[PDB]
Amino acid sequence: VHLTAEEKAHVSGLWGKVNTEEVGGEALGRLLVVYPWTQRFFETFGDLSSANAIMNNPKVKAHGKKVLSSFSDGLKNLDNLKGTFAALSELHCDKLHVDPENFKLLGNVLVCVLAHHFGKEFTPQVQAAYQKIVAGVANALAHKYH
Amino acid sequence: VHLTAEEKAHVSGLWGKVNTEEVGGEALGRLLVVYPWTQRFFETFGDLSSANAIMNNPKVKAHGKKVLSSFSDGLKNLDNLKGTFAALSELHCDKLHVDPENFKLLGNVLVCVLAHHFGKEFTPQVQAAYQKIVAGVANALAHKYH
Amino acid sequence: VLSPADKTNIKASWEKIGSHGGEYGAEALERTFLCFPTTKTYFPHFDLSHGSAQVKAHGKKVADALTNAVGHLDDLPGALSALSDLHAYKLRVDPVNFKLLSHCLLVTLASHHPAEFTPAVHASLDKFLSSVSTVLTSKYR
Amino acid sequence: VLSPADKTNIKASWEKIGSHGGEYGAEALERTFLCFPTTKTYFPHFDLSHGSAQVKAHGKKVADALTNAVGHLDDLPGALSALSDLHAYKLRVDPVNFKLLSHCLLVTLASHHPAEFTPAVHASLDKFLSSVSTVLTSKYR
Ligand code: HEM
Ligand code: HEM
Ligand code: HEM
Ligand code: HEM
Repeated sequence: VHLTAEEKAHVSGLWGKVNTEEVGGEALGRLLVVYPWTQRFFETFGDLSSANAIMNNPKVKAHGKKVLSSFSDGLKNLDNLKGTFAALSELHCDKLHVDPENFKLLGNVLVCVLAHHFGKEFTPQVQAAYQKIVAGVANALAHKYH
Repeated sequence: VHLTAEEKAHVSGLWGKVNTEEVGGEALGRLLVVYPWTQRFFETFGDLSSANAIMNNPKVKAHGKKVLSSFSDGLKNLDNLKGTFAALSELHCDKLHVDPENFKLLGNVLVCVLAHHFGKEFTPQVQAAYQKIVAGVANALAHKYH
Repeated sequence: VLSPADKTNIKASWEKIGSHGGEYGAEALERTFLCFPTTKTYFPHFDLSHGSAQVKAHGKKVADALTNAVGHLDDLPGALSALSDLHAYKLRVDPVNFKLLSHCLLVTLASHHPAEFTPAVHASLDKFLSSVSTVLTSKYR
Repeated sequence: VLSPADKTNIKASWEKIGSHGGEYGAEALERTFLCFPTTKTYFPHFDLSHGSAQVKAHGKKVADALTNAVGHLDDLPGALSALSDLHAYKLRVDPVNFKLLSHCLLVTLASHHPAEFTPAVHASLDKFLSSVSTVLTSKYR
């Protein structure tokens, strides 16, 4: 995504205040709780039986953190998203076989999480710009599949 | 999408037997019957109120033919599908507002329509090659929502 | 398919939303028009201003039907048949549009009610909004 | 949601399949493995070579589940509950794969039963399969 300078400001303005530890973790857990088939990919992580188990699972949090740092690196290369996510695309396509459809799901869980943390400050306009990022991250993660 | 020489042969060898007058109208008829919200896009085509009305509408048959020789031009330029659908892509994005998820559906419909006509000779290897085609055409047609 | 925990979750959370639904509906609508512009091609005949009074009125009508549905979780087809005739036969809404509004609703709830929007509630609510969507986009009359 | 016209069409065409469900189910699997290779991932323990006897046997089981499903069209959550247990809790099959297998089933049917595969029957069986798929990927008890 080429974002307009207004959108870029809305996004980067809010990113600056995200506890990248908490949030990476909550978005991943919620992914495994809400779309539970996603648990199949994370079997070596421990008990993923109950919502609580998933939200408190240490390995889930740690992986949350990588996911988000990956997102953070994304925010730095906004106008080369496809090349910035080249390597993660191959890994997810050819090594792990995660259908491209789940990336838009994680984007959506991610957006819900940011709404949950920032309530009133997550205004419709700010949301419009995050939908554009997440959509762009998702497309960039899908390059090698098509 | 990205076809091997052998897949190009299955795809081109079948297509020479394809009745371009019948097949496009049958593809589009079925899209409108199976995925009926797609009728909203074709209101000005007549009453579309029954499977039989839809399947006998002469505007449906004639639009169908257009769709299908568009796919033919596609086949003559497999290695640059994006390029050959750039215009069609704008049309369906800015003017018509067609969600690209519907390009996949028309694609699968067309394939069902192929299997219908060709029976036994629509072997799983041949289908596999067409699935790559329609995936690739659905994708070309979508990249102007980027 | 909604599980019982799903239902006791869906009913629980709607208790809290409750008298505020009217504005959550409008916020949700506003959120969607704004984040997915194509959705506005469905309301050519509406004021889509930020303060819009019709949008508010329509949010209230949306939220009522959602209230209606929480009361009828064991027979949604029965309860929403009229809304289904409208959305499936008459207006012919593309189902992707439901996914967008359903997502914007969740985001709305998350915003106003973080303490109630636990992972599990999130989960039941998403199943709920998508069952509702299947009914509204099905032709079964 | 199915209308009783869908129900009528689902029964009709399934009766026409007759004693051939087994072959169709196997062929449908073959095509899905072959057109979408990543589905094979779910069967690391099978002989997937073409013509395989593990595949024909499994097709027979898939087609019986469908015959079972066609017989309980008014209560698919009830009738399919063990299969939902298997695909949703135990195997955790990505829903996308159900779309893929469903499409390959319809192609299989269209290619063997052209006269029957009328648009209206096509439309019904797709609802049918998507209705089945939802139940098998839902966790409801
Ligand atoms: C926004 C989309 C996503 C992004 C940006 C992302 C990013 C990442 C990153 C950075 C890694 C670690 C790679 C490394 O440094 O070695 C990773 C690994 C992995 N990802 Fe994702 N991911 C996304 C979505 C998903 C989804 C939806 C799934 C499953 C449904 C998934 C499954 C996995 C798996 C199984 C691993 C290997 C983890 C391990 O065993 O350590 N990813 N991803
Ligand atoms: C996926 C393959 C598709 C191809 C190859 C294709 C191709 C075309 C072509 C050739 C035209 C006419 C432009 C002209 O005649 O100059 C057209 C227009 C149009 N397309 Fe598509 N299309 C596809 C999918 C779709 C889908 C899925 C929809 C919506 C369900 C759609 C909706 C329309 C509409 C409403 C028009 C305007 C036709 C008219 O009113 O004259 N198209 N497309
Ligand atoms: C959970 C989702 C939805 C619910 C519960 C819902 C419910 C309703 C209700 C209660 C009405 C009022 C009918 C009346 O008494 O006049 C209505 C009308 C309408 N709905 Fe929806 N709807 C939903 C989703 C959608 C979506 C996704 C769209 C497309 C973006 C849509 C478009 C419309 C339109 C265009 C009207 C008529 C507006 C007017 O002229 O007043 N709806 N809907
Ligand atoms: C309508 C769609 C489907 C039906 C009707 C169906 C039906 C069945 C049945 C009847 C069984 C075995 C019951 C038993 O022996 O106890 C089974 C097992 C299984 N299914 Fe499906 N299934 C469907 C879709 C899928 C899909 C899309 C996948 C993934 C691509 C899948 C993966 C599996 C696996 C891995 C097994 C275990 C087989 C074994 O290890 O012996 N199923 N299914």
